[PDB]
Amino acid sequence: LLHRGYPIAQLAENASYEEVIYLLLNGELPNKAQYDTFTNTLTNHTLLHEQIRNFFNGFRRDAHPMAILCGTVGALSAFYPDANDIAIPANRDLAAMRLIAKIPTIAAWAYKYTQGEAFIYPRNDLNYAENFLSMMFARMSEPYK
Amino acid sequence: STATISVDGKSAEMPVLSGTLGPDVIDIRKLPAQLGVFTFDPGYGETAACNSKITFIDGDKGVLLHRGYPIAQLAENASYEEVIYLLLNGELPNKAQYDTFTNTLTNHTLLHEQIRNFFNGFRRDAHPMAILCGTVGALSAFYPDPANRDLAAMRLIAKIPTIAAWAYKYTQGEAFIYPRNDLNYAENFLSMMFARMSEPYKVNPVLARAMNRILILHADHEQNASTSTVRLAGSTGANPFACIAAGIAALWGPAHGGANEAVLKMLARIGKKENIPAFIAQVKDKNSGVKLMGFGHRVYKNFDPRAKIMQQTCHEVLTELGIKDDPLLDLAVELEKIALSDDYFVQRKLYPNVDFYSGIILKAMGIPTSMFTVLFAVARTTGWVSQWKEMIEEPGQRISRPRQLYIGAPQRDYVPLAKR
Amino acid sequence: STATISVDGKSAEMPVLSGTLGPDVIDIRKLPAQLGVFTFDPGYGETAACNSKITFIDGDKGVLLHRGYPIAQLAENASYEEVIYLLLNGELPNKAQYDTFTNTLTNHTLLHEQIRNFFNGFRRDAHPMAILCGTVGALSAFYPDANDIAIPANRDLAAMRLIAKIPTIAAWAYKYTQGEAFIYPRNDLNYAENFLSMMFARMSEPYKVNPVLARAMNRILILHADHEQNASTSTVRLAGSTGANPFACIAAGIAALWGPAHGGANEAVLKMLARIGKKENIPAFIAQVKDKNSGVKLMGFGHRVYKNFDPRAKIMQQTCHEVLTELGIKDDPLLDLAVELEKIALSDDYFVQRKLYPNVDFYSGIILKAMGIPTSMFTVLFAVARTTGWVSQWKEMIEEPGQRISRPRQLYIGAPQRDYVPLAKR
Ligand SMILES: CC(C)(COP(=O)(O)OP(=O)(O)OC[C@H]1O[C@@H](n2cnc3c(N)ncnc32)[C@H](O)[C@@H]1OP(=O)(O)O)[C@@H](O)C(=O)NCCC(=O)NCCCC(=O)O
Ligand SMILES: CC(C)(COP(=O)(O)OP(=O)(O)OC[C@H]1O[C@@H](n2cnc3c(N)ncnc32)[C@H](O)[C@@H]1OP(=O)(O)O)[C@@H](O)C(=O)NCCC(=O)NCCCC(=O)O
Ligand SMILES: O=C([O-])CC(=O)C(=O)O
Ligand SMILES: O=C([O-])CC(=O)C(=O)O
Repeated sequence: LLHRGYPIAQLAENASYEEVIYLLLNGELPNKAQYDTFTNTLTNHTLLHEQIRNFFNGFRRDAHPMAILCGTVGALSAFYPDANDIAIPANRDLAAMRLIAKIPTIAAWAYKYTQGEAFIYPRNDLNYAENFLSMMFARMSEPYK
Repeated sequence: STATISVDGKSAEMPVLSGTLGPDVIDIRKLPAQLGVFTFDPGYGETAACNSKITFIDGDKGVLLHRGYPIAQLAENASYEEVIYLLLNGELPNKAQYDTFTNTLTNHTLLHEQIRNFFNGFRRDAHPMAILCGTVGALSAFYPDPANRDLAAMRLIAKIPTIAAWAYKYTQGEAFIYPRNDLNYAENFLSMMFARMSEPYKVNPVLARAMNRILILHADHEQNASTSTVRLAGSTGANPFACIAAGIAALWGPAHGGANEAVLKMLARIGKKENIPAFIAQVKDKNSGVKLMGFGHRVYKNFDPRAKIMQQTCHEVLTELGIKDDPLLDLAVELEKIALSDDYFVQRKLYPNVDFYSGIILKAMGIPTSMFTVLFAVARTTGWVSQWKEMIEEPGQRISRPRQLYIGAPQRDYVPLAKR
Repeated sequence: STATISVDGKSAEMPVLSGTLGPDVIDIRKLPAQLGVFTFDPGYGETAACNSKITFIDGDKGVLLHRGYPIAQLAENASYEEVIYLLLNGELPNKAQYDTFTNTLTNHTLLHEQIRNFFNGFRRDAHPMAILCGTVGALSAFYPDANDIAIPANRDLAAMRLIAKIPTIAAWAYKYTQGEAFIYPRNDLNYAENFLSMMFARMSEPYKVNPVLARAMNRILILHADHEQNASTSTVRLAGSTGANPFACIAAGIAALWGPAHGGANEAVLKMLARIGKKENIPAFIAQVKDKNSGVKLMGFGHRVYKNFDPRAKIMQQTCHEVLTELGIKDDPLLDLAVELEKIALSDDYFVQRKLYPNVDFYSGIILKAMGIPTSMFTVLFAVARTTGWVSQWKEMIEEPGQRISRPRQLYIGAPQRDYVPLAKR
C-alpha cells in the first residue's frame, strides 16, 4: 500500500496525520511553510455554523452515530451553495478543507448527542488527533487532559 | 413479653417488641385474625410503621442520633459527605472508603443534556419546588432499570443539587452553571447557584462551612411525612426517582418543609417586636387558621436539637460575615421567648423546630426565600434514599396498604339519570 | 363501649368505634400517653388510617361500593362522568348538576401550551408512567394558588382541573412516545370518547370513534376510578396531609401506582401471560410461583383486602368476552390462557390456603390490548381513571374537621449512642 509513492508503514510510523492529509490532497509531503498554511486553514474551519445544533435534535438519542453523520454532513451542503456547481480551482480546495476540518467536529457532537453530554468545541491549540479526543471525551466538570 | 387486648368479650396476646432505644411497641399484625378489629389511628402518630437502624429521636428529651451519633457532633465535626455515607451505609467512612465515595458522587453530578428541555416547560415565575418535583419525577424516565440500589441512591444524591441549582438559575433567567469536580458537595452547590458568566466565581469559605452544616442538619429525620411518603410509594416496587419526586411533593407542604419559607414571610409580616402581641393573639385565636410557623413537632415535645444548632449557626455566620445586627434574627429570638413563656404554647409542648431559624441563615448566605424548601429537599434527598434503600432491602418487605373506618352511605341501588 | 389494652402491668381503656359497614376499630390516639408504647404494624394492614365516606370494601365477601352503590351496578349502568361526580361529591348528579359538571370538565381539558416543552425533556423511549409522573408534577407550577388550602371552591377547582387534564397529558405522553402529532381535546366528545380520540386520531384522516371501544373505555375507567385506601391513594393522602399542592400530590400517587405490586401489575400480567405463551407451559410457571425462594409471583392474583374474588375482576373478565364478541374476534389466545391459569391456580392448595384470587389487573390488559392500547400505556390508563379517586380522597382528607399531618413512628433497632470518631482513627 503506497500513498503518493510512500509505503503505509513509513507514514504510520513517522508522519503526523495532517502531513498525510496534505499528501493525499496535494501530491507531495509538505515543507514547513506549506504545513503551517495548511494546518492554519484547517483550524480556521473546524467550527460549525451554530444553526447546525438544531439538526442533532432531529435525532432520537439512541440514533446510530453513522446515521447522524450521514444526515448532518448531507445537511451541511446547504450552508455552502456555491459548492453546488464549482468551476474555480481555489473553491474546490476550500470545499475539501472545510469537509476535512468539520467532519471531526460533527462526529464528536454526534457522539456527545447520543451520550446526552454537552457539546465540546474544537481547540486551536490541539492538533487533529488531540482535538478529536478532546471533543469526544472532555466533560463540563473538569479540564480535559 | 406480651400485651393483652380484649374487645367484645374476647382477649388475645400480642408480642411486645423492644428497640435499641425508644418505647416498646405492640405487634398488631395478627389483630384482625385474633379479634376481628383494626386499630384506628388517623395521623399515624401512635403507630410504628417500620423497623429502622438509620436515625433515632427521643422527642420528650430532644435527642437526635444518626446511626448512633449525636446530631451536634456531626454538625460540628463532619463533612456533609461523611454524613451522607453514614446515613446510607451505617458507619463513618475511613479515608479509603471516603475517597471512593466522593469519587462516585462526582462521577454522577452531570445531568443528561435533554433534561434542559424540561426546564423550558415552566414559566419563569414557577416556584422552584414545582420545578424540582416535576424534573426529578421526569428523571425516572432516564433510569428505567443491590449495587443497582446503591447506584440509584448515589445518582439521586449527586444529581439533585444540579437540578436544584438549574431550577434556581432558570427562575432568574441566568445561564446554567455546571458542577465542578474540584469543589466539594457544599461548595459546588454554592457555585452552581451563584456563579455568573461574566467572572470566575470565588467560593466564600464562610458560606461553604455554613452550607456544609445546613445540609447535615436537614439530611434525615426518621419517619417524617416526606420520608413516609417515599417509603409508601417505594413499597410498591416503584422507581426510586419517582419515589423521591413523591417525597419532594410532601415536603413542599407548609406543615412540613414548606414551613421554612412560611417562617420568613411570617417574621417579615410581623415586621417588628411591637407587632408580636397582635400576632400571638391570632395564633391563640382558635379558628383563625394562623399558626406560629417554625414551632411544633409531631415527635419533639421539647427543644429540637437542630434548632439550637441552627440558632448558634445564625450567630456564628453573621459574626464571620461582619454583620453586627440582623433585625430579623432579633425578632425571631424575641418571638421564641414570648411564645415559650405563654401558657398556650407551654401546655401544648410547642417549641422551635428546625424551620424557625433556617431561613434566617439561608437568607444571610444570599439564598432567596423561593429556594429554602428546595435546599431542604437537596439535603433530605440523602435521608430519603437511605430510608428507601433500607425499606426495600429489608427481609419480608410488604406493600404499604392501610385500612379505614367506613362511615358513608349504606348499600343502595343505582337510579338512572332520567329518574334523578 | 371500649377495649382494654394491658402491657407491662398497666391497663387502659381505648374507645371502640364502628362504621356503617366493616369491622369495628380500636382508637389508639391516646395509647402513648396511657401506656407508654406505640403499636407496631409495618405494612399498615391492621391500622385504619382514616374515616371515609367514599368507598367501602368487604374483603372477605368481595364487595365493593362507591358512595353506597355496588361497582357492578355502576359499571353496567353509569357513564364515567356520573361516577366521577359521585366519587367527588357524594351523590349521583341530577340532569342540571350533570350538565354543569361536564361543562366544567370540558372547560379545563386544554393544557397551557408551554407544557409542550416538558415533553421534549424526555427521550422518545421513555416509559409513559415517567412522563405522566413528571409532567403532572410540573403542572403544579401553573397553579401556585393551590400551594394553599384556604377556600372550599378552590379545592373543587383543583380537583376538576386534575380530572380534566390528566387524560390530555396521558394522551400527549402516548403520542410523544410514538412520534405522532399531539391531538387536542374535543368538546363534542365525552370523557371516554375524547380519550380514545386524543390517543389514536391521526393527522391524515378524521378519526371515527368506534362505539364498541367507547363503551369499553367507559367501563374500564369506572372499574379503576377508586379503591379505598390502596398504596397510591394512601400516598396521595400522606403527601396532601402536609398541605402540599394537590397537583404534586397526584404526581406522588402516580409514582406509587407505577410499582409492579400496585398498578404496574397490569403491564406485568400481560408480559407474564406472553412469556407462558401456551397452556402447556402453565405447570412450569406455577412451580416457580410456589417455589419458596424464587420471588416470582402470579401477577394479577392476591390483594391486601380481598380474600375472595375481586368484584372488578369478575366484571373485567365478562367485559373481555363482551368486547371481543362485539369486535368480531372469535378467539383471543391470551384470554384463553389467562382463564385456564385462573382455574389451575384456584384449584391449587398454595393459592387456596393463602386466599389468593384474581384482582383487577388480571384481565384488564387483555381488554386494553383489544382496544388497541399498547402495553406501555396500561398503567397510565389506570392512573387516568384513578386520578378521580385520588382527588376525591385528597379533598375528603383535607376538608375533614380535625385533619392533621400524617407522621408515623418507628421501632429503632440501630446502633446505641456513640461519640464521633475523627477520620484518622476509623
Ligand atoms: C409540626 C406540626 C405539623 C405537628 O403537627 P401535630 O403533631 O398534628 O400537632 P398537634 O395537632 O397534635 O397539635 C397539638 C396542639 O398544638 C396546636 N399547635 C400545633 N402547632 C402549632 C403551632 N405551630 N402554632 C399554634 N398552635 C399549634 C394544635 O392546634 C393543638 O392545639 P389544640 O389541642 O387546642 O387543637 C404542627 O406543630 C405545625 O403545623 N407546626 C407549624 C408548621 C411547622 O413549623 N412545620 C414544620 C415542622 C418541621 C418540618 O416538618 O420541617
Ligand atoms: C396484591 C399484593 C401486593 C398484596 O400484598 P400483601 O397484602 O402484603 O400479601 P401478603 O405478603 O400478606 O401475602 C400472603 C401470602 O400470599 C403470598 N402471595 C401474595 N400474593 C401472591 C401472588 N400473587 N403469587 C404468589 N404468592 C403470593 C405471599 O407470599 C404470602 O405467602 P407466605 O405467607 O407463604 O410468604 C400481593 O398479593 C401481590 O404482590 N400480588 C401480585 C401483584 C399484583 O397483582 N398487584 C396488583 C394488586 C391490585 C392493584 O394494586 O392494582
Ligand atoms: O420529623 C418530622 O416529623 C418533621 C421534621 O422535623 C423533618 O422532617 O425534618
Ligand atoms: O386496593 C388495593 O390495595 C389495590 C387495588 O386493588 C387498587 O388500588 O385498585
